[PDB]
Amino acid sequence: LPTPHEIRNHLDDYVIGQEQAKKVLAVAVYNHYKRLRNGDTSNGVELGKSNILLIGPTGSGKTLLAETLARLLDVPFTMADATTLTEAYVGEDVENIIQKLLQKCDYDVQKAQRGIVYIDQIDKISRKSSGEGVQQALLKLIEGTDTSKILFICGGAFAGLDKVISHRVESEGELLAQVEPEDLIKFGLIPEFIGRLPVVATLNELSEEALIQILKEPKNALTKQYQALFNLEGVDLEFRDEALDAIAKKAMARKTGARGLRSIVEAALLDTMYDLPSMDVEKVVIDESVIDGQSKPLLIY
Amino acid sequence: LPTPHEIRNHLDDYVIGQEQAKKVLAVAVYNHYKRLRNGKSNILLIGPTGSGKTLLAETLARLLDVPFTMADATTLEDVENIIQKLLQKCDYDVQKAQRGIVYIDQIDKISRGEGVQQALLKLIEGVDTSKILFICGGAFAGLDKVISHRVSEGELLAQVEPEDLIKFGLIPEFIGRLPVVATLNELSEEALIQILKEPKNALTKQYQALFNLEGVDLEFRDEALDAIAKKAMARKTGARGLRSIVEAALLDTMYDLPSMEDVEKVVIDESVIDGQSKPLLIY
Amino acid sequence: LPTPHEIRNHLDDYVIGQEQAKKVLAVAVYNHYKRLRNGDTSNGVELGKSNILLIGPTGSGKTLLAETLARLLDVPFTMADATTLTEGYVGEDVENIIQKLLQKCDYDVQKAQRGIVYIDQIDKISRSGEGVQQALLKLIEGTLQVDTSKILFICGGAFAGLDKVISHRVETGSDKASEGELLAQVEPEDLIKFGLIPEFIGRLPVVATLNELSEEALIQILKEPKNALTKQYQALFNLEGVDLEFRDEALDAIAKKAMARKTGARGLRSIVEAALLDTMYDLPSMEDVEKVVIDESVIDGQSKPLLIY
Amino acid sequence: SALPTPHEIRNHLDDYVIGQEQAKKVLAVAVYNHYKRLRNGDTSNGVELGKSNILLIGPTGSGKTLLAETLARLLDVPFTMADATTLTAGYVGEDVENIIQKLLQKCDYDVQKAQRGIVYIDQIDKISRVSGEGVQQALLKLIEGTEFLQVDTSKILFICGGAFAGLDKVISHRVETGSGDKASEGELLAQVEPEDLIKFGLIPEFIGRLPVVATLNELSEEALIQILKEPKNALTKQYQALFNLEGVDLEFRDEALDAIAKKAMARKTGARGLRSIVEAALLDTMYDLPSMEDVEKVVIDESVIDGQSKPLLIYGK
Amino acid sequence: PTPHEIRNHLDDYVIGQEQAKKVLAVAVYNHYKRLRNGKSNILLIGPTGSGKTLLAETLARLLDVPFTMADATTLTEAGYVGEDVENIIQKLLQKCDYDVQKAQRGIVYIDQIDKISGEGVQQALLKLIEGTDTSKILFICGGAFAGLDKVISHRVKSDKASEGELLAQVEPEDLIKFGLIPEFIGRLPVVATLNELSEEALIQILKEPKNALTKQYQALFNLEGVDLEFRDEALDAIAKKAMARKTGARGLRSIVEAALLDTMYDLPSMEDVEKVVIDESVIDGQSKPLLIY
Amino acid sequence: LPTPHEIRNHLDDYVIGQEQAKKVLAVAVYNHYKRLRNGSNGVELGKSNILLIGPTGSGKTLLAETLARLLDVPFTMADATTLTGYVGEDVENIIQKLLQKCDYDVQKAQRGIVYIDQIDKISRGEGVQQALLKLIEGTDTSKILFICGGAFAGLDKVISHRVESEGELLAQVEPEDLIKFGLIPEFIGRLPVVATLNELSEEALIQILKEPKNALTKQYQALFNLEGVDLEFRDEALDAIAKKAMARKTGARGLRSIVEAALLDTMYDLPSMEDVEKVVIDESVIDGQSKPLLIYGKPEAQ
Repeated sequence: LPTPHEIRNHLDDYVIGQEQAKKVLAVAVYNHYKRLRNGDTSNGVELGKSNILLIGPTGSGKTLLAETLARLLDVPFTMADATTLTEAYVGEDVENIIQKLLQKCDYDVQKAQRGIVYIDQIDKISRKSSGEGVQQALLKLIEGTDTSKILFICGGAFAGLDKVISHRVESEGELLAQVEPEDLIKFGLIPEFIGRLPVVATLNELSEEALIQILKEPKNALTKQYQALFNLEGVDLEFRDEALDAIAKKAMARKTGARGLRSIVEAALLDTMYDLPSMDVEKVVIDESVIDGQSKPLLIY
Repeated sequence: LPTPHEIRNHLDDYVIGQEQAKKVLAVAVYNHYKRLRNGKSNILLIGPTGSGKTLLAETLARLLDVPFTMADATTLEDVENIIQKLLQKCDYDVQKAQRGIVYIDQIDKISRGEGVQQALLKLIEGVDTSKILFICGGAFAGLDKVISHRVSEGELLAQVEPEDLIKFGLIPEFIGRLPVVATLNELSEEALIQILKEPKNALTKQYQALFNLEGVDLEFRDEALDAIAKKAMARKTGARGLRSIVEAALLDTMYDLPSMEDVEKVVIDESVIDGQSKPLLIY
Repeated sequence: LPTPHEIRNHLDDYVIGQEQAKKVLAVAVYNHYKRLRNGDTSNGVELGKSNILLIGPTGSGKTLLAETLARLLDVPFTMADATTLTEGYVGEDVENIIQKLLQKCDYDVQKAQRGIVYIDQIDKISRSGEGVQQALLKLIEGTLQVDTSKILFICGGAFAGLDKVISHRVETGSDKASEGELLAQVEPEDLIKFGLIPEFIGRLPVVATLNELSEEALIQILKEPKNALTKQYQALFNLEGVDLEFRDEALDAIAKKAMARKTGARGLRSIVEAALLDTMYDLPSMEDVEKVVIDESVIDGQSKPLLIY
Repeated sequence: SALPTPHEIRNHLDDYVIGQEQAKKVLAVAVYNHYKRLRNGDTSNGVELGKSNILLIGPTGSGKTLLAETLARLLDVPFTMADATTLTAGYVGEDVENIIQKLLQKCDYDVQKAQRGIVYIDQIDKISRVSGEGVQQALLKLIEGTEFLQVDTSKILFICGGAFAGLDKVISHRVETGSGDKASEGELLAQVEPEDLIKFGLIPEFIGRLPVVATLNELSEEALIQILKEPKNALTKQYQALFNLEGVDLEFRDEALDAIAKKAMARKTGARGLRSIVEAALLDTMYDLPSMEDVEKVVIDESVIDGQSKPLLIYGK
Repeated sequence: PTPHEIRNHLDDYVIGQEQAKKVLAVAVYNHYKRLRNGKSNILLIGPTGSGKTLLAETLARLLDVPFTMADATTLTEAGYVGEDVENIIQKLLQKCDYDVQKAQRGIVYIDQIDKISGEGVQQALLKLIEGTDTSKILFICGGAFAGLDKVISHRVKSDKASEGELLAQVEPEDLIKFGLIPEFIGRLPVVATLNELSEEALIQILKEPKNALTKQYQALFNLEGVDLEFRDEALDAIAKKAMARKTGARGLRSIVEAALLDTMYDLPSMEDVEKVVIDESVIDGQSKPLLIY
Repeated sequence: LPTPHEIRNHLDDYVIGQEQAKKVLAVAVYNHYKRLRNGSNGVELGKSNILLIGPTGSGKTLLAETLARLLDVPFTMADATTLTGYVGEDVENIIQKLLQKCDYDVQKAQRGIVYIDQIDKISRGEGVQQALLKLIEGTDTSKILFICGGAFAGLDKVISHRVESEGELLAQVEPEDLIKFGLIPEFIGRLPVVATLNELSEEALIQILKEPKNALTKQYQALFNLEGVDLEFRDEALDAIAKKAMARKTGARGLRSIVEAALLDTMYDLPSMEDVEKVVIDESVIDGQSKPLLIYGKPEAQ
């Protein structure tokens, strides 16, 4: 098994920032499978399963984190939506997420027990005051009937949670750290459900400096990918710092997070990529070319 | 023998606050044994987890030198096992056994357990399980809301009525056997402390087993457990906020533990409440 | 066997009011056991078993009535809650009722067949709850090896909603006399619209309605029954060598307050105990001759009981 | 032994049920053919015999339920009732098996007897068309066939009774659309075709399994009267036997019986509301009867419909 | 044969449906005309017993071309549907004498395609319409489409629109909303509609199918040791009455059961050799079936 | 390889309008195969599957088939509706149907293009998105290009609810807009390239009837040609067909049904008469009133 140190390190390669949330997941995950290999019992005491609750803005990395730690653990992974299952056959449907897990699991019961399950938009199922019924149906899953062995991760934006925390205690990232199970209670989640989610991870909103960092530093960074594309044409693609900043700015205005990044970049390079193979030594993308879209990239011969 | 005045006085030494609940327990208990000495009233404890429910029960049993036994509704013929468990601590003396006290925890959990209510009810009535006093504790997390709807949370509990319990999930015949109802508003620091270490699945025990897989011995100093309870009462989350407090104090330690060779680890309070110092590491 | 007349007379001693319902029960009961003694068959035709359905507000005497008529017939009695039957199929729960009957019956099959079974809160299972009606329905008919046929079944229920559906039907293509007068017009189909299945209602031919207890009734309940609250507390204060007296105005005040809460005779004890709590607490530490509870002490709770030395 | 001819089966139905001659003729044939098929086997000869489950259509309290119970009795065959509204969640298919185990219980756990058994589903019109429709399809798997007995629900006979309040109108509209004679429910229920059930809410594949359709005529005043005295377990006979244990002779003037019927028609409960009407009229009498010395008691219509007068008491001994 | 000639020959086998016969004539002619010179597939939409199957079988005879029938329901709900596909081809090859040439000229009729909209079958069945060579053969898909008439109405003139006319306004989009996949409909460019039932089809339904009503009742009467016979005129009278009610093949059983009800009732109480059902017994219901001792 | 310039030029010949969508496809396609040929340098290039968003009969399917032809690459179609239990066998079936037209060659198969129609239909079905998602990545289905077309009738409204003509609005489309529509995040992330199609103009419909290689007019003219007859469509007639096609809003789809109806009678009794040529006017099409004009070849008669 990989030490929490190792797991976090490999998470740093797929996700930028969120160091705290990653440290948490690393430990929660490590202890989880460490329990399975040794058995829930022993020694004279029954260890407790520790399902995870991911709390962060949309486009923060919640889903990616889940998919990633499943990959670096060569463990079968499956996604599900709390809203898609919110209304339906009812709870009978919830068992189907197991057959979807079994499918990617090759029908092997042992690997399936190792599997990880990510439930998205769990904050949506809580009543604003049918959705609550789902929490209880999905609650039966969390315990087991065996769904016990498998790890459950539940992500959500929790837009309102931010306010109730400020209210109870009377700085966005700071407030999230102060979150308590009772705060989720006032949000709409039932006590018996939250008790099944002991491990609570908070994800900070991406900074303008973060987006910039995401554009160039990751191994699969957008800039690196396009530079490699322009590289096949024998052309050298260069992004000015001011340009990267301009992209981030525009990405925050749309509040899509790191998601709207690629769409912004591809649009700024669309024209260039089109008539490139029919003509250069290198091409330079300035902020005037990105945010304004008025000027075409600089062409060097 | 002990007057209600005297009984409450002795209760004040074991639990703090809850003057009303204690006044009620004193009278209920006094009347119960007073009717036995001269030859059908029980108690229902409603309060948050860690409010002293269990302690109060255990206490009034001690100050009455009467055999005491606990039982959990979650584990409810195990019914007859509660009497033989009472008989064991009773030395198998039928007389002392009938004077015995029985505390049932988490009865609010069995209110949809409904088949348990009837089975547990036959006991309350009537070894003749008629003379023994029954005290049933429960959190009743939902009861606070139904009382409000019947038309803050502390004053509301005072207005609780058997009908409210009916809407909660308790059957009429069961509630009729629990005429006396006492409510609690505050948690007991000592209770929380007790919860952290004494239960079979106590937090401390769980983490000790976790650290055990690493071949490391985890030790909680008493001062530490008390610092955890204190903080838990400041947030008024009850026994719920306990785990979140403990995990946070052990988070760092759990992270870089599998990468070092330690004999044992000691969590002092300065590590918990202050969070300023890391646990002590012994090689 | 005691004539229906005699049965009703002995019910008058344990229950206050409800003269109509008691007349019904008396007849139903009398006919039931009269059938068992002569056999369901004969002569050339099969008599029909007549289980009862009690419909009345909470704390009106439904349970007491059942318990009582069991006593004055020296017949084994057992209680059960329809709610407990819902918590799956509970075929074992359903049959559990019989072994609990057998226990109080001394394991005697004959006495068990004579037994009476009261199911409380049946209105609660009206349309997992339905499944219970059907499972409980198998009981009513019959199958320890004991046959549940011979045994009488009484099913009580508040039926809060029933009052409205009867009005919706009996209305005229308002106002209705009263809740009690409306209950009298109750019909098997009205129970149908409430949530009870036809096959179940057909097994409950005898329908008895209970009117809300009067303030004068509540007062009567506080002092006249053998186990009256006032008598119980007077005996309690008696152990301390003190004489407890309730002024008539006080008993009235208790009733008044009990009707405001609409708990019926149920909320009586909680009211009385609250008024005497303080007094019971510091009583064993003082020397009094007697104590007097006035209406100012009960309804207002502002003044403490009068202490005589 | 030998099976009872349709003739014989109808004759014995006459003893327990008043009127409904046509319906009874139908059920008789449907039932006779059913068990004749089981004895001979579904296979052969050179052709596959078709199972013929029955669909009872009649107003509430018209004898649908009784008719089912009866033909079961006179065929010494295990019988079980079920309610369609109970099945209509997802554990309906499980409760389906519960109908079989409830049959098995009364069957003495014998697989052969169970296969002969009869199953009556009440209020099928209630589940008409999404959650209700699903049940039709879940109950439809039953009709065909598949602590477990592993028996095939095929062999057993299925009867499905329902009021079909709206069905009366849709049939009229089908006939009204073309050729827009007296409306008469009777000359309409007889005209009903499977497609009419379709427009009502029943799925095609379901109706196809209910090939035999027996309709029940609304009870006349005369029928009710006839029901109160002529059947073997008639109300009057039952009460007369009750009053007989007291050594008293109970008599119902014909005038009383009609007054009961009238009142029963006003409530439109059918034969159901009959017992309730009668017991209310004899309640007082039954109460103070055991405490007095009478020769006989006479119930007049003034005692029933008006309830103002108590029964006439004759003294003798 | 010219489309003129083809229609003329179709008139001799089926009555009415002049329009659908005109379309079929053109679709068929164009299909084989393109083959001779080296996807004009047909979709039949009509109530059950309108002649859909008869039409397909007929134009196959008048073109001396191998014909084969298939049921979409047999294929559905299985993974061996793709294999049963080749089974349709080998079934076509058998009646074709295993001559590849004649096989490619063959016609294939798929019945109850509206039933599968089953959607995994549309795809499986689609790969056939295209080609592997199942390209040259003509495909005709029949269906009742009971729900289709309603979606066309909703798709949206005074005095409303007759059902026989509403179907003439059918469009591929309407089929889409019905349940058929776009790629499947695109392979069935030719759509023919029928407004009238076929007396001859219904008659055919009463006696020829393996589970035919007449066969069923004959077996029932067989258990009594009685021989039940249906005179041709009787079967005809049943069909007629069935068309007046426009219930289709559905209203057949109800008609037959009524004509045999009395007889079935008092049959087990008498000793007969056989029983004959005439049209006077069916349509008029005035005379009881006829009893040979 | 063909430059995006060249690819777009050849698309112009088969598809009318959609200049923007075709510019996008050209780039996406070009970069895709350019990646396969080269596999570097020190960074991993990202596969760029395409998501076609446009009304029915706008050219989505045609575009896909076309760029497959002008790249001599195996092509296969599939419908997201047929994919809706798990249908793991259906999902992989798309591969064997691709292998069939691919001649069982693994290399050509990796080059293949796959078009999934009606993806908007399976929007939150979700299970299919995830099963189809495993495809997009690879298990190798990685090398092959995926194009997913959909009408997204509701998408137009949600975009307006956020951004607050139809074609101008589609240009403002964002991955989050698809999210609110019903598509799962992990699926949209696999569809980086988004192309929007404009509604076709009447001039376009007219252009589609006569100019494409498989144009309807050409197909029927070849049909009438086997009878030795010359079929001619008057400009006014082609215009009348387009008009009627726009009234039904079926797009280029309802074109054939319109044309076939106008030539039905004629095709029926044609093989039974001796004509030189046939002229279809706008009166015969939009009105359905007058039969086509029949011109008789010189006898022949004697």
